[PDB]
Amino acid sequence: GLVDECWRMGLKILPPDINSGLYHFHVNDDGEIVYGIGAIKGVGEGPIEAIIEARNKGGYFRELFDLCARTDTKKLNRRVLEKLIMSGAFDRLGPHRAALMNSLGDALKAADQHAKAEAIGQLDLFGVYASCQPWPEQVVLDGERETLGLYLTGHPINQYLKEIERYVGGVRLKDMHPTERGKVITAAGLVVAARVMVTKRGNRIGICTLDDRSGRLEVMLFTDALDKYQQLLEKDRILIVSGQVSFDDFSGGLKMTAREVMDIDEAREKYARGLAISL
Amino acid sequence: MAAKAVIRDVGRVLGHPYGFVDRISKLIPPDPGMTLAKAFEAEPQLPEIYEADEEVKALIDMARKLEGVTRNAGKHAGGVVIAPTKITDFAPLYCDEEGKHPVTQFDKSDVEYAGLVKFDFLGLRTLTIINWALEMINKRRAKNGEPPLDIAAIPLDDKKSFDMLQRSETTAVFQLESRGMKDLIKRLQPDCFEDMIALVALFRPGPLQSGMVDNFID
Amino acid sequence: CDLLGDELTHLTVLAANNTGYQNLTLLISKAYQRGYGAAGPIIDRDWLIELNEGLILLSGGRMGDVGRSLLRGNSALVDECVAFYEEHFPDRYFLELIRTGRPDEESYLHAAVELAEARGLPVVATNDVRFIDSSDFDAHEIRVA
Amino acid sequence: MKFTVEREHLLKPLQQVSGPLGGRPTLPILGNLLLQVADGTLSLTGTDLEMEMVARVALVQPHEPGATTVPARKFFDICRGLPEGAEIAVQLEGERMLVRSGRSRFSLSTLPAADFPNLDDWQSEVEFTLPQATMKRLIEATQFSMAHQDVRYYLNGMLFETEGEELRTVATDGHRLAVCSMPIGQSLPSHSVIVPRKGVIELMRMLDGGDNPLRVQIGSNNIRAHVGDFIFTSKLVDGRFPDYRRVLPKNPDKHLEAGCDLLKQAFARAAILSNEKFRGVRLYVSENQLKITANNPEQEEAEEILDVTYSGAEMEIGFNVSYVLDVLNALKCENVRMMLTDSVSSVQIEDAASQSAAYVVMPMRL
Amino acid sequence: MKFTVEREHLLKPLQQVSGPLGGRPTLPILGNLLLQVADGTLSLTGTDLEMEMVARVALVQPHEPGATTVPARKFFDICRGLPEGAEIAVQLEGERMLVRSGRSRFSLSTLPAADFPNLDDWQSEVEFTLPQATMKRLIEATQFSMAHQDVRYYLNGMLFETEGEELRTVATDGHRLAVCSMPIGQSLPSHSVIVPRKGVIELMRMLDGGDNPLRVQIGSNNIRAHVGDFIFTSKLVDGRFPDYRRVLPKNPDKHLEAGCDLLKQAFARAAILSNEKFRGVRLYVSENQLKITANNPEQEEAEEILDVTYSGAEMEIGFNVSYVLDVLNALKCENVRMMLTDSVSSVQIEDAASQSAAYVVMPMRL
Amino acid sequence: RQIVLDTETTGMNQIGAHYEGHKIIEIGAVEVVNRRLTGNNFHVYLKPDRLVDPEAFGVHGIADEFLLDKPTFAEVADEFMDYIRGAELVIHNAAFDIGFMDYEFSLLKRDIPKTNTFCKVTDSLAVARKMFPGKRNSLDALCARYEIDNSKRTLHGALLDAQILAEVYLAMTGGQLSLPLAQASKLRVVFATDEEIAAHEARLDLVQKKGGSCLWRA
Repeated sequence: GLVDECWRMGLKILPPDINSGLYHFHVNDDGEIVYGIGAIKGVGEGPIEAIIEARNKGGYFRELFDLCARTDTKKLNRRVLEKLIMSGAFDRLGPHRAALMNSLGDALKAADQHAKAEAIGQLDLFGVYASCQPWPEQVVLDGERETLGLYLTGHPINQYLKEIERYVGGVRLKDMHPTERGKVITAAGLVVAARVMVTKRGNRIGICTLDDRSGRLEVMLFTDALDKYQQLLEKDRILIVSGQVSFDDFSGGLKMTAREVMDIDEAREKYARGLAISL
Repeated sequence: MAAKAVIRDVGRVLGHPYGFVDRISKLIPPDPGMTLAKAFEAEPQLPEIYEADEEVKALIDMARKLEGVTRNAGKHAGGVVIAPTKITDFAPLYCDEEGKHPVTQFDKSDVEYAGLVKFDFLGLRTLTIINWALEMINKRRAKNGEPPLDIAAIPLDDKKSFDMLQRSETTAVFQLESRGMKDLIKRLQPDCFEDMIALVALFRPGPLQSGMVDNFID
Repeated sequence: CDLLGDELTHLTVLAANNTGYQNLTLLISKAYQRGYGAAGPIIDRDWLIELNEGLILLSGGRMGDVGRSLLRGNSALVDECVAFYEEHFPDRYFLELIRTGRPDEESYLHAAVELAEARGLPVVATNDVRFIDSSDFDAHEIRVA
Repeated sequence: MKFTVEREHLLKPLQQVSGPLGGRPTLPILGNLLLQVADGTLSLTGTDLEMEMVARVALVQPHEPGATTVPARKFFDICRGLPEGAEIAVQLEGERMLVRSGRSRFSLSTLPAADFPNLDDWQSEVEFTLPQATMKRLIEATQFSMAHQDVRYYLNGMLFETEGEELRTVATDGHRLAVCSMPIGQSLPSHSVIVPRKGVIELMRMLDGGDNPLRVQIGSNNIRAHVGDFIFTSKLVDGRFPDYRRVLPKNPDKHLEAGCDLLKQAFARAAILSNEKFRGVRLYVSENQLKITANNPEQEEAEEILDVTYSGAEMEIGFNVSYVLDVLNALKCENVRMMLTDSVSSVQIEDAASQSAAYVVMPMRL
Repeated sequence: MKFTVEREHLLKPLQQVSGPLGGRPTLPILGNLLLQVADGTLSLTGTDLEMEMVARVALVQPHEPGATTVPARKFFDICRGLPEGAEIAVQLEGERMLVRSGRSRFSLSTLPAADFPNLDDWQSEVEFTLPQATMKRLIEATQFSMAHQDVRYYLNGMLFETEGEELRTVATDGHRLAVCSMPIGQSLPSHSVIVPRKGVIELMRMLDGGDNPLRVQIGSNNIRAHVGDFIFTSKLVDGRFPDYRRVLPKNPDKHLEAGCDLLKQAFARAAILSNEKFRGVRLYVSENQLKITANNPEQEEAEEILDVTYSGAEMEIGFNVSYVLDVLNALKCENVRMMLTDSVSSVQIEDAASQSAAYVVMPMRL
Repeated sequence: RQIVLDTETTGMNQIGAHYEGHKIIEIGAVEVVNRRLTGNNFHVYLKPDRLVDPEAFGVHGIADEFLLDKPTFAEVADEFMDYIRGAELVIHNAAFDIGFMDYEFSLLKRDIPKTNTFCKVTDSLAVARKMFPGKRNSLDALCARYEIDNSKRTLHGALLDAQILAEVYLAMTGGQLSLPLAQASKLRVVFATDEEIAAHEARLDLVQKKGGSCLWRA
């Protein structure tokens, strides 16, 4: 909710950065905002402090390798490193994300070999778009949501539909017009979908996301058509619908269901679009 | 034993798997003060499954006997109390598993009625917000040598403030984040502090469904 | 107590006046400050030595120190246990007597009545009540569980 | 299908072929045996995709061809349990196999021969023959240095180097090394092949240490071993084994001997008071005197004094004691010779009088 | 504080004392031994706080009183490890124990004797001595039927009951039951005590079966065994072992006799095709014939037919084959006699020659 | 003598009377004597009087047109009654089947009382729930638990389940039996002292003056 508000108000807003980042969300002078570290789901508390501590003792980290040497694998685990890339923590340095994911292990090995040269090991016999442009936008932003919670640069289709819409979701639904169950118009910006089962049959599946930048849910008990409505529902960069809404009894998820579907073209029917040019 | 909890707990002790019982408890309305009498009036499927299902009947008959009953001490305390002498002059203690976090064995209402003055614990993190925002404002000091900022020293007629408010941009504005409340703000276009004092008192089922809000605005 | 090791017994503790009330308040605090396990907080029997005046003691019945020792049939252990209350709580320590149709109650009762006459000690009967009506037993069982 | 056999002909094959089989593998049919009667011959084939064991036993009475497959483990236990000298008559009828002996009668569920993965017949590349007892030595002297679960997958196994008139074995996990070199007495082709941990376990298992020659066929990606009419074949993995000539200490100038069993009993004892995690010990050596010390978190200490033959400079070096105890136990000798270079390089360990077995462990710095 | 003993006087004591230790000793000093030197006697205690072993050996060499507490397993292994004939010299210096042997020296951290918990001296109630052999038969014959983890924690152990000149043991699950009785040759007062399974395991392990008699003391809360100069002490579990005389079949009317070995061989083989978890096998008996049948969920089928001496009525009965093999393994006899009742009752089983052992198992009705 | 049944039907009602407006399609039962199948199976198909429900169709498959010519419950009323009368009725989810059975019985209008009045209906789920608390105790759950396949068997519907349930039932109720086993006399009466009686009087005064009653002094 907060981000949606932020965004509408302005920009930057930025991916996390191991060099610049503080304990929580921080404002550089220009940068309205930079990620707080605690935001990341997977990363431990120990690793967050480790990163900052290493940044303190060293200067800004010069490269991926330089980061890994300064903070040993013991503090910042490979699993930890993987989520940092997925967050976009490294993006500045390793413009090639794919390159950076792969380069971790080899770079870590050297650092450990420095540590080994130092202490307590057994010792050993012997012996031994991708470009300046990063990982693609669509795919990169997909990963970020999984790791952080949200899409960066706004949704894969973030930028308007408003006149139909209200973009408020559950927070709007609480105080609603009285009825059996709220009547609502939803447009889906992005959905990734199948029709699933259970080896018995099973009620599902709609995956609804509500934009502009608001909130998305599994849902959860529906169905109507059997397979025909299900596939219309399906799958990349298209949907507006009419669907009946209730506020779920259980907290932490609501009902937003597709009772009706309309196509991009059908959504373009939406009432009947008019052309507005601003000259 | 709140409505959801008592059903869950009785159902498990009656030996149903989690799935069976949750199919029932999810039909119990959300409300904070939920009781069996309230549940029966809010949800018509409850009367019906009671008469149609012997297991549900056995379960609700038992939930009726245990309705409201106290289960355990609590993840959180109720408040901090100040005695004129040692607390043991008035009550015994309860403490956690390490004998830490000592608490009065009498609750909120009872402990004070037995004569010691109390001070509430408050979880809200709006002052943490203000705190952090003040830190961040006062950093902007050395960046341009500007005096640190005193939220208490702000003028009471500020136009920026009322401009943003008349723009209805009041989500994350404390207590006034409701869509309904923003509906009201939109129509009213509130332009003074008196109106701000009024908002929370107006934004209720009574005031809205008695026309006084509309009278006031008109 | 160190006599029966880890085994917990039941005790009913009354504050008879305000001296007792303050001693009882101290005793409760002391138990919680000591810490405990899944069974909940426990007292040392010998806390009753210093934390003593204004308190009147009930033995706990079959589930008490003396009841459990009686059921074992360790006569020496029984005598040592009561002896403590005869020293520190003369006329202020009571045998609980219970006939609720539960395992060992009548056997204990018969042996406790013999002990009570042999020691000059007093008994009091309770019903160890947990519910209003007999059909509430099932609900109490569920409450405990 | 029908044949009848003498328990004693069937039993050792059954044991050799069953013994590595997990009771319950991940792919069911792998726990069953392929049974083939053709001509006067029973061929047994059981596999785990890594290795395969084939046994033949002579059918002297009337017999009838066909194909079948029964649970390996259970069949072996049944046959092990049978009375001494038992004549067992079994007959396949449809998809039930009936097992008779005397008045015992059995009926087993059956999975088809057709489902069994027929792996490939291949052309032999390098061939040689040897006593069973030499093979067992070669393997025993060396197999304990393989890793368990190291990323360098080619160390769970053994380098074969056949060159000139020699056959040589060496095994390692990156931390300790064992070499064994023995004359095979025939001119061979030049070929190298790494056979797996489980392959070496099973080859050692079937080395009934006696007279019989063992003939082995290595291919490019497969290996097969015949001793008489017991036939073992395993798949190989190919990859990049390390060069033992880079591990070999350069010219160890300093020599240190001591009596082997006294040395070993003393190391077994110092091991008890060593750090639990690394089993690490420190040796201090001086003219005709040896001082071994250890320490642990429990703040215990070990010191050993014994008389050893040592002429040379003092030296400071730490090892994991388990790793040297392993070699001292395998070496069944009187006196041993240790050849050091320095604390940071390989040390060679060997019987002062034989050279057939050689072990090198690289040291530690504590 | 000092004493010197020879390794060979310490070896059998040390072995024996180290047995009871593995308890995941949470209170760390349970992994340690109590050494007390007083007089010319070093006393050892090795204990899990429920049971205890004390041994005295006489000290012929020089000694000085005082006490210490060293870690038991590690101390046992070092001493067992020292070479044959070695004279090992121990000496406490204040808070550290020094272990010397000739020219080697070891310094171990030490926990003080004064901290070591003492279980109380108590008084005996029933007393008897007997040949080791008799105690051996008695334990071996019954121990297998003990529960491991039961709610009735008193069944995790064995009822000892004396009556006339019989000591009579029983151990059970609630499913199977073995009883063993032997002549003891001495008048015995009647007593009842339950000794914990761990106790009986250790007692079993201390019997070498040799010539030293065993002498036992039983008090109210502990039980103690003296063989010569070694002393075992355990606590007892409180009581209330259910009356085995109630469960006994009252004149089992069918008599069924067979060669123990043959019978056991057939059960072992039939067991391979039972349900792995529950081991249920079904029995058909008829005039002088025994037909065994077993089914498992995977449709596999075993059958054994055998010649069995049996006079009585025809009846069918199913049961857990593991439990009956356990008894056949405990029955060290030629032929077994089985006494039956019907398809729904437990059966009584004996050695066809001795009433000394009695076994009764419950049926499963499949 | 022990009687095993499992009836799969023309689908069910989710709420209220699961039998109201619905009818039985197949009766498939096995008769069990001395924990064995004699092989005298009673396997019959009857008149739907309505359409097979989409749910029931997906369960094990079955066409409505197949049960059209087949007789009604009235034609096998006596036949089935005598087959089960005065015997042990072991059912899974007994409330379901019994509900349908008695429903159809009343529809015949033949004075035939409810089967529960002349036959002992015992639920196996209750027993399973006692043995395995909080575990899935469905037919297919227990099937997989004891490694029985009921999915790759040609029999779909009643006869399938009946057979399987019989085997499961016997297994659970066999399983291995167990041995196991499982006033006068003189006595002092401390009477309150005069000082204690004074404290008592003062304490009752407090009760009475503050509360307006004291039953001890009534």
